Amino acid sequence: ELNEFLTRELAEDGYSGVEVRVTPTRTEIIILATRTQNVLGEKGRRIRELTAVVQK
Amino acid sequence: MLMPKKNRIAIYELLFKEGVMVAKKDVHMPKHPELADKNVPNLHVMKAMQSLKSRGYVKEQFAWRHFYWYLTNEGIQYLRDYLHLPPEIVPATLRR
Amino acid sequence: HRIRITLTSRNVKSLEKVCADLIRGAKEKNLKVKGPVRMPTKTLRITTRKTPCGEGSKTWDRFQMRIHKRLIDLHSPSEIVKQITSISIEPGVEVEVTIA
Amino acid sequence: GHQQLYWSHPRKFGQGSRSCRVCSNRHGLIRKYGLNMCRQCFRQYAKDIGFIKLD
Amino acid sequence: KSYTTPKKNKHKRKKVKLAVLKYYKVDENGKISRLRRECPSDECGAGVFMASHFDRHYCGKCCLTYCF
RNA sequence: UGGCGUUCAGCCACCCGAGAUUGAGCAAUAACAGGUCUGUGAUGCCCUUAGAUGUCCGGGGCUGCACGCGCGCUACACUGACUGGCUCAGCGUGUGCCUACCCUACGCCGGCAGGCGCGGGUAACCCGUUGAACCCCAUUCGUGAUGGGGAUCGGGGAUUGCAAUUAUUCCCCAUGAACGAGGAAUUCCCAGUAAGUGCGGGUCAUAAGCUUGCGUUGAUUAAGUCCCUGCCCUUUGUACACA
RNA sequence: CGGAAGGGCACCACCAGGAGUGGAGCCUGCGGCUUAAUUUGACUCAACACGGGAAACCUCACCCGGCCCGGACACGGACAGGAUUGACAGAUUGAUAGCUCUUUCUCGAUUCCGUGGGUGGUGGUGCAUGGCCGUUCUUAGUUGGUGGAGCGAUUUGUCUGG
Ligand SMILES: [Zn+2]
Ligand SMILES: [Zn+2]
Repeated sequence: ELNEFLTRELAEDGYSGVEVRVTPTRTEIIILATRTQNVLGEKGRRIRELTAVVQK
Repeated sequence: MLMPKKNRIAIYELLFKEGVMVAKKDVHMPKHPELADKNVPNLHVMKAMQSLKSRGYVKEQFAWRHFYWYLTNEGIQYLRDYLHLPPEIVPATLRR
Repeated sequence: HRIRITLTSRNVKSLEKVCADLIRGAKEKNLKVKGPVRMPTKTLRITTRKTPCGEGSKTWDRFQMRIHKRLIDLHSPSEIVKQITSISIEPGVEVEVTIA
Repeated sequence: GHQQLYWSHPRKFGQGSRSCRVCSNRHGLIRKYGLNMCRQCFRQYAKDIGFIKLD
Repeated sequence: KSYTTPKKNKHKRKKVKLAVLKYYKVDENGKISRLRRECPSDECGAGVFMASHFDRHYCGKCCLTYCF
């Protein structure tokens, strides 16, 4: 589900995939994206929205 | 669909305190799964969101059986115009 | 003092590298350590259909799935063991620390 | 009202209780290991779960 | 679409202009006269007035019937 | 190592050696007017659009029956029918996400069905060290549509879900037919193979005559070919032509 | 494509044998019969204990009788002096679904009435299709670069023999 939602959502902003290394108390996910400028929007606003999506 | 006024104001306050909001698509479900403190149905929240989605104030993202909303700049003005709030304060998604 | 660290993994060589690194780190930090107790693996066979409609010849899938289990027995205080487990983690091997 | 006839038939058993979480169809449901997923989407996203056809 | 059997009617609420004026009865002095019975329930007290029927009294939302 | 073969590619017999062929997956080019809108919030077009081809409740139907076939199960017995004694497996499975739904161990109540509280397990621990079926040994029967067969039918007793009759399912008694080794025609396979005979998983409020794996015992024939039914190339007249 | 033949392949071919169907009974499915409905689909290899579709109420795609809007949004009328919505006795109905009737209290701008438009649909079209599956076929066949033949489709390479 975490792959499919970001594949459906980030498809217009140059999405390739995600990489995850599990650590205690820190879920460190790396969106390996082509266009790094398009995925942030405005100082990482869409990233802070996606953190709230994962949190909710 | 008829909606309670205080619950409508609570839903718009929950939308203003964080513009992004999730929902689970389920017909046979009495109350909302996330917002479980205030006893409100999920169908009223879905209709109140698609009423803004149809006239163009929110962006929709669709999962397998889940709905996701993304607040737009017109919704930024609409929420503060409905809640009569000063324009200086911003939601949490505008904060670093 | 009796510590039973269980290591669970799907991959074989990464789990072997992690447990060998833990054994070689225990030899450098000079503590009593047992060998790798190799518990048997588990298998999960799934047989499904290929065609969405019920026409043609009857197909049968063969989906396999494996999982392993290792354990390292230790006789050491927990302050030494936490310093070992904090270093060199990977998302392949899952660690379960039990002190009894 | 209609809400009395809405919650009248119980949904405490079988396919009335559980269904697919992708297509919402009452066909090809696996109750084993808590999947509740149809076989077509299972064959589609079978590699992303971890299953693979080796033998 | 048009069926053979005619449809069953819905209870359209007949609007009454100045229906609140029939509640109180005014006097020449500064007082009031309440004809309808006050509801003694906990959900609604002196605010909601019960219906003035011929044989028993009944309140709106709490569904509480008082017969003589 | 010994024989056949241009003595090349290679092939066969033999000694020694756990084996002188374990099985499966991936599977080139090209195509079907093959299926799937009844898996899909994959989708084009038309229709419906409120008295709705949308949504919800109580039933019925999906099972139904002069007839013909498809996939399966068990008998037609003496190699067998009944009662005890004796002796073995590996796949598995299992304490919850809304959600109630899990494996059962042990002492009792009762002919069975079923019921009462009770301890262990997030699993090489608990069920479990899986006393499974066939098997072998010791009693009863003897050619009788038979003690084989339970097709057919009646009465009572229990569990499951809110709710079972046209029988959800289980238990006890009674009823004892067709069937005397099978016509034309036809399906599968060639060593732990067919076959006899069981046990787990899925379907599961109730759930195996379905399907797949896991076990035990264990044969006859064969080391050749296109005569028969198909598929694949060839030489060539070309009544075979977005073929 | 051969009614002309050869070669090697397969127990969805034979040979020598082994086990089954059809012989008896039963569970189940299809076509017809048929009903208010018996939901629809597929016909030699390549459908018929199938769609994982083993259906007492969901499953239902079908009918019998009754209710809900779950008709977004925009434009003009209604309207807070209440636009709208829920109702117990009791009649009808299947339910104590006010769905209706005898009668009025109640929630309050969410709603109601017409015009445009939108979505909803296991409703139809696989002779429009994506994706996926079966067949040839798990057969040993197939494709490029440089040369030799011409005016070119064509064929040598891509194979006379084992
Ligand atoms: Zn699917
Ligand atoms: Zn009152």
